[PDB]
Amino acid sequence: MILVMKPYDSLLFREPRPFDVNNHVARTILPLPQTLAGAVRSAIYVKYGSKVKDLIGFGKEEPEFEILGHFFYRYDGKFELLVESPHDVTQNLGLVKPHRIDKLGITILMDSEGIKFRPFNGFLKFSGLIDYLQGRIAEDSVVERQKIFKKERRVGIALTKAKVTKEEHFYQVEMLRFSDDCGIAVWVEDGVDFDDEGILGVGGERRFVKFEKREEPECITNLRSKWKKIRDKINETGRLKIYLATPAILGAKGYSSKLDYDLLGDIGIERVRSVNFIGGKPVIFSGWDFVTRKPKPTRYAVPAGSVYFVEFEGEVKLDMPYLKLGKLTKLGYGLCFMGVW
Amino acid sequence: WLNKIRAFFHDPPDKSFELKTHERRASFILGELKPSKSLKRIIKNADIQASSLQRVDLEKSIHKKELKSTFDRIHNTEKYEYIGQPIIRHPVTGEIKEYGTILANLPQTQREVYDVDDEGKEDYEEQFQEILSRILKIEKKVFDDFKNRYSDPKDLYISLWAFYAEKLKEALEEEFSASFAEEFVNLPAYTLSPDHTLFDHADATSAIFGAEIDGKKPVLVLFKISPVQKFIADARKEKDLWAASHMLSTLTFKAISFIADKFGPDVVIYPHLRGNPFFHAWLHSKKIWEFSDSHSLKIASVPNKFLALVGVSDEKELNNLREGIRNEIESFLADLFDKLWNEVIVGALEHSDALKHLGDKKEIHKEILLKRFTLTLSSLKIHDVDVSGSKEEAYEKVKDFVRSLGLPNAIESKYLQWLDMLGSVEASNNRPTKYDLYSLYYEILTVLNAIESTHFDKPAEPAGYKCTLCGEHLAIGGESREMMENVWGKIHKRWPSHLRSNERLCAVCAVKRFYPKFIETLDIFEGVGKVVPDIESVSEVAMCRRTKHGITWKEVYDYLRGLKNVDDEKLLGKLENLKHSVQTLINNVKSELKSRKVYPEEFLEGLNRNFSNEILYSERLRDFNTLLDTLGFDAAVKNYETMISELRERLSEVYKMLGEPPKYYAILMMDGDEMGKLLSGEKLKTAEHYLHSAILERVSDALRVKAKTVRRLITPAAHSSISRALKNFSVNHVPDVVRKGNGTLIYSGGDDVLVLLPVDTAFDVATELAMTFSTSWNGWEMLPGNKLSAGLLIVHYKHPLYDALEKTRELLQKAKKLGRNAIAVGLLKRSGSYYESVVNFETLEDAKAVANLLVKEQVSPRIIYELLNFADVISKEFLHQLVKYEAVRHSIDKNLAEEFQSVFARGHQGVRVELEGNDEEINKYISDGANLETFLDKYEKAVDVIRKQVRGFLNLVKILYES
Repeated sequence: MILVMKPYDSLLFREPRPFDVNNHVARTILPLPQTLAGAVRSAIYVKYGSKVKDLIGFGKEEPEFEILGHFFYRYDGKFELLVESPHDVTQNLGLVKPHRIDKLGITILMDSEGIKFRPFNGFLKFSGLIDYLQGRIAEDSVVERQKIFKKERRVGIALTKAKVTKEEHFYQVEMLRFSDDCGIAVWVEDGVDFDDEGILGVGGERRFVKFEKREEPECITNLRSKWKKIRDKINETGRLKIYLATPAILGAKGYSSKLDYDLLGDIGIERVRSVNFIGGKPVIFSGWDFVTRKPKPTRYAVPAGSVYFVEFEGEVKLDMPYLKLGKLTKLGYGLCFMGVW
Repeated sequence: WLNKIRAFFHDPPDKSFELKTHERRASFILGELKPSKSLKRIIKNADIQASSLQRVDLEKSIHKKELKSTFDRIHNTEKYEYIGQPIIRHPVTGEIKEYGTILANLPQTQREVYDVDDEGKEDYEEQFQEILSRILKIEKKVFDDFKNRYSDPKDLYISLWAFYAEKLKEALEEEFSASFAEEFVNLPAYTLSPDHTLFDHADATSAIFGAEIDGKKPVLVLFKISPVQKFIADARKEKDLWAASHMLSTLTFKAISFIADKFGPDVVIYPHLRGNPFFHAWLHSKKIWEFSDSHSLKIASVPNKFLALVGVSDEKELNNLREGIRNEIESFLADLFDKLWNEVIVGALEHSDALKHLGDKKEIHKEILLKRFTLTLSSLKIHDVDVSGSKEEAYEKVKDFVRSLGLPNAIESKYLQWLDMLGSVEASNNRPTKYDLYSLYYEILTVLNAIESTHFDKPAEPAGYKCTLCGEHLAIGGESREMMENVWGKIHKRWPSHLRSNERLCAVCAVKRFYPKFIETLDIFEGVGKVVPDIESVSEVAMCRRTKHGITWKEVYDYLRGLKNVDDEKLLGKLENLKHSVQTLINNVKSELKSRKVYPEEFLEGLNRNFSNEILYSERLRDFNTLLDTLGFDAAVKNYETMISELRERLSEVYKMLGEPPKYYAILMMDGDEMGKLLSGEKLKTAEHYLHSAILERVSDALRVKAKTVRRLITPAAHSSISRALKNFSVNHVPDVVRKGNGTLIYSGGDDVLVLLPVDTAFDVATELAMTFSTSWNGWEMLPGNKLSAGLLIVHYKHPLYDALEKTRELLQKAKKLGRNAIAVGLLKRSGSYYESVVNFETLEDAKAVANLLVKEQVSPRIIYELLNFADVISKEFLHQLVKYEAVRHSIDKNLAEEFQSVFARGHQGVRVELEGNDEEINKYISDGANLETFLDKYEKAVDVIRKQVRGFLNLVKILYES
């Protein structure tokens, strides 16, 4: 099931910069999964009181009910779902694959049209996700970032008693102005009890939305149906591609980008020949624990859209077109589709 | 080291004078250290392979005779064919420089050919002999002095490598003339292909021999430390910026120095270590030379990445090198952390429960600091290619090796063309060599390095309170609010001159902040001189702008601080009044501050010269509380109220003459225009621009045709030449140019420049540097002769440093994206208006002309607003007539209206538009030149481009007209 969350106005998922008296500026980033997870958990917990403390996982860092991930969406004539653009797509909408030249002992990941390329910023339609997993990126399956939302800026000032500007009472913030008929959508595991309609306050500065529960669309069911074909193709080729739809915390004790083969062994892969990780800058993030009313430990996460190219010996045994990764999985982290490269 | 010395001196310095006795002259110069037969053979092979891309010039096509272009005309006309006198071509632009002084001092003769059996040439021969003998004597003297000075082979080799050229130049200045020495120290290594000096080829040969010695396979190594931009971005005062830049420079220099010590200073291609101030400092610390430039050591010169070519035996050596680099850097950072911990953390704090509670958290903080940075060492092993057999067979084998890798079409095609041109030489010794693929080996390395920079591998930390500067690292005590608050208040009280009470720092920020107090105690910089600069606030730079009388406010504030005298005496009594008011206010504040003894007494004592320049601003002196806050000490005094009134009245007279202290300044960041493209060979010209003079005439038609089309690639000697040119631009020219503009240089590493300037002289300096980066021959000194992209921001002294740096970086990136070879000027007032425009460097002159027209009141400053209103309804068909009419209507007529219209037309022509779609084609034509008018005529939109071009050109005209 999904939760269509049309925002009333701009929202602010603040960056971890402190809001000091002198440091009175703020900037918004793309919404992290943990914020939406916390919002949904609070919405369920408050309505049903303390009797659902175990389900909400009160105090604990993880709940019991499952949240898969969050995609963006819009209503361009139809309810369209969009995900982050993978880092392996060039501006010319051309895929990028490794071309390891064993003669020189290198593993260059150069594209098919040169050894230099820059990732295509934007979003990939969920309808085209199957084609991308099959390495057949179309031309009308992607849209840029500015067509969905544009960042806006605001100022604020706290007045003194009568009419003058109070000392140390000036601030400036920056928020996300979603375009018309373009909001967020949280993907929740089926079976979790939730109210149908209402409102929910997400993010800082006390901003709300108009959340509405909806069943899964046709795109996800189509992907699930074709997953078996994708899986047998991957088994035949021996070259499996992993694409990340949400940030992941794949690091072991001490966060790191080294994809440990132990997680890969659980999917049926026996021997991992090689791993080629292409990503971007790490994401540093820490939340605000309500129970202790204190900031959470900082965590570094692989940015969304990173691609892992793996050549393997064995068979993939998953019956689902996606696989969870890392820790804090229930919050919606580490959602990764698998395709053929 | 002796083998290294022999390899370096494998050729005589005057090799271009008389090639007949080159080996004998070199042996005589070397003396007792002359190489043996096997060493001579090895060095000969290395020199053959060094710049082989042009060392295969054995084209004996003219009458089946080998060509020669040495300074001597006695060469036999049968075997040899004379072509002319040697010259020099720029390694990139191919700019030709003559040899007038040396030819003038040369034996004056009229016979163009002076064959061994000719006439009227005995006197010429005698003059040549005496000139050569004197030059050889000078070279022998210099080398013998160097040999006597040092005993250890390693130290002697290093000192020679550092200073032989300069010592020889100094000795030969008195030989004939200073011009004679200047022209002599730049003799090309080979007259046929004079794209570099002899010394660059000698260094390349030494490096290649060092790599190849003892059978060690060569391998390229590229080392890069990331992240960078974020580290500089987070700062508050100019001292923090300088400290961050210096920290990064020293961190890179640690690894560079380790590599140089392990093998040799010549193994590093870029940056050119020769003459770098940090290199001189290391030499002084090595007890080899007494050179120590304190002023130069202030600037951060070492860039953040370095390339080297080293010989190894196995991958275990590579792992050991990685371990050594990591250990050196981590040990340096660890000792800095220990110094901060013992000096600061345990200093202000005591045995109180805060220290006991902290306890083991010191280990976590240290680990956080050490793991903060990422070091990448990407190594590409050289692959020897079998060139045995016939020359055609060897060329075919190397071509097969090139094609076997599998690469995009363009790269394979260009490298195959280069290989075919190289093999086109008709000889039995035209067998190719491995280094002919050098240009490939480097490029493939670079891309690889980028990938190896993605992985982070950061540690884990517990929950707590973050740091106000970064906001992502746990501060020193963050588990509970109270401990954080009290310890940071205590440390602020101990050292009020470094941080305020409302400040909590992580380990990284604390180290960065206290770096100025540790740098002078570091083993590298001790005994060198002043390291830290004097400017502590950017308001000083803002006040550094020239006033109407010429006495800039920096001098006025300097007298108040008691640091410098004042030349003018028109308002000397005002200076005494301000000094008395400052001394009385400081003394009164000292009585109150010392009454509670909150701030340290040392800060109060130094407040006589440590008074902030913000006190010079009249608005800051509105009230006693405002003055107390501006001084820095927290407010949380009727007599002081009267004192503020007296000071305000006293400063009123001063502000009435020299004006208010300016509160605006410019930040300028300039970057190279994608040097990777030129290094790969995508920007180089055809090989014809790199021959001697006209050798293509005296060669086969096929070779001439091949050299006419195939673009020249890059040899290690050419790369070293380019690196030395970049060093010459960055060290020997930028600081002087900035000092001319009365600015401040923060970090000048390679092709990256960062400066803070007064608004009065910025657009001039930004122009001048763009010229220096485009010159190919500044006299006898080389220069890069390339393009660069600039980003300039004009801001008042109130905005935060982090936001200003981020905005300037964004402006530079936008200028780069729009098509490069431009500058993105941008003005942001205190109100919030941000007027930005991307223009070529020449358009700054058009804006200057229009601004000078406006300031002289020859044209009323009201046409600007009407034109801005009419821009949105302006097309090509109307604009010229509308502008002419408006200039006629709103000026004093005469030729001023026509001149203004023409200058406006040129300025509007020179603007980079940012449309949607195919902006790459239009912007490239805009930066091209006259093709912009023709292409825009056939352009699809052809209207919106004009609408934005005029609006941009008016915007920076408005900016310049302000000053």
